[PDB]
Amino acid sequence: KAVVIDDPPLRQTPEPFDEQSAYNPQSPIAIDFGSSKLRAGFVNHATPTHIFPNALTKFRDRKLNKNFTFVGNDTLLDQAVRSQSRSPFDGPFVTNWNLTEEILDYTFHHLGVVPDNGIPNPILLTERLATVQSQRTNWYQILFETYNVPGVTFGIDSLFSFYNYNPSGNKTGLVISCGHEDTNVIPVVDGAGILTDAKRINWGGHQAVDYLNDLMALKYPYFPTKMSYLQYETMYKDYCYVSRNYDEDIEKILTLENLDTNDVVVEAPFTYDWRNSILHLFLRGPRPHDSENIHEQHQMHLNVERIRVPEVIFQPTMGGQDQAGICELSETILLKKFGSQPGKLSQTSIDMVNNVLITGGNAKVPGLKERIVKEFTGFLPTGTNITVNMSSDPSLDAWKGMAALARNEEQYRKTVISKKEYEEYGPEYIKEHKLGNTKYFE
Amino acid sequence: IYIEANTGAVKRVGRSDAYATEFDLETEEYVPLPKGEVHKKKEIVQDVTLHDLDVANARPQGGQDV
Amino acid sequence: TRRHKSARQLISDENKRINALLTKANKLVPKATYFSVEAPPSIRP
Repeated sequence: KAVVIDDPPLRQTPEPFDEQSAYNPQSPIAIDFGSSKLRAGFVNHATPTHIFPNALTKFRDRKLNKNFTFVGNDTLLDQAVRSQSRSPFDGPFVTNWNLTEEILDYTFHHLGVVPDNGIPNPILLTERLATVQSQRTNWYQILFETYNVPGVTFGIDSLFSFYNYNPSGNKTGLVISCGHEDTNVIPVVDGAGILTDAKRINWGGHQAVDYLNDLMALKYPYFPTKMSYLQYETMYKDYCYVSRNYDEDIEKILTLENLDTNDVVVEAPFTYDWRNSILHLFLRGPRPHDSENIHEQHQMHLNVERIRVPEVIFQPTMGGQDQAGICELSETILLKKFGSQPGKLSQTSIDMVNNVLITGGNAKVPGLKERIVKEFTGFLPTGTNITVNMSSDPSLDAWKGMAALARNEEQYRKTVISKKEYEEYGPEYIKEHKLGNTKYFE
Repeated sequence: IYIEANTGAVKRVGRSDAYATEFDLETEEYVPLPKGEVHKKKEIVQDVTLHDLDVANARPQGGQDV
Repeated sequence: TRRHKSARQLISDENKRINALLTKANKLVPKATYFSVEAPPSIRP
């Protein structure tokens, strides 16, 4: 079995921009202010028209006024402007609001909407769970008096995903989102997301790539070249999966018969028996080390512990966050809440078990589904049927939630806030519709 | 544990594997979780003789069960 | 006027606002805040 090298490079997009001049001045705009990927489009189309990495650069060019090539895949057109590109969206929520105004101005150019006053269409907004009130007042300002929108509603994107795959709007189910930055589990009763009962995990996927960067830097402190963070996401999306059970795998993960198929080695770009030594197997894998070869100094022997970086979702204690994992949150929700006791499930809990939806940008990792169903049947009573659902693209389904609420008109009128209600009630006002945030108090 | 429904024997196998890191060192024998169903039912046949019965219920000193 | 305010500072003065509201309320359990929806620590070792 000869060693194969793996290259870590990402090429550039030669065709960044496209738009259509014709538009409907009555059809609203569906938007998704995603951390990893901004998604845009109309109402009538089933899939989102514009997907963009939600990033901008202020490219400075001498003799031509130093303000060029702001938002989109044109940042991915050159590696230099890709490196200087600044996503404004911070940990909780975005820091730089006029940067967001640049993004909204760019996409309003890219729907081809000819401007009538500020904006002649309703705007369909996505919003993270349990938003800080100052953040929503800034949202109210930037929408209503900066862009003159007739109507804006905002809610939790995974709740819209839950509505999208169960469009009756009154089903009982459990939704577990794994987003870019945080991940959370929300219980839903009768189509209403009970937000007193939900719990949120401060890990996401940003900290997963950060963890992979830190482990790969500490494993090889004397690595010659430095490896880019985009290459870290390439390495994370390519070679990572979730164990069926973590506890018995890690004893077997450095056994010699395992390393033949487990270990895949990455090549960084450039231009005392070993069977007894477990450091040799950890650092250099199943082939003997060639200490003179310039390939081996640039060889990144990962997949010795490829399981460890996805597994920290189920156990955030390796991530440093003292929060219970997804399994314990499911135990508390399904066996201690909504009238269910250990040994006697209430009917709402059984209906929640019957419909479990997982979604988000971090669900693209293989092996999550079988681990989730096995962990669920670990603690549920025997005979309780468990049905867990996956998307083709779990990240793209919040936009279909936008399209679904845009279709359902009698539900759409309940969610939509108006300019008149905003000016009458002030920015400290949120409609307590079921598919969105609730009041801070009763 | 071990519980037989008919006889009523209670046998303690040991503490669970998920409770192994509460302390770094303690006397509790940590056995893993059983991989099968909790409830297992099977039928057997008991071949006894008459003499097994007569020495069962004629003990000069009792306590054959313990 | 628009300056970059720290996300940690945003969590800080959100906490201050709920603390102010609760201290003027009691002298009213919060239904759903950013702190209350944070997951608790695990109970198993």
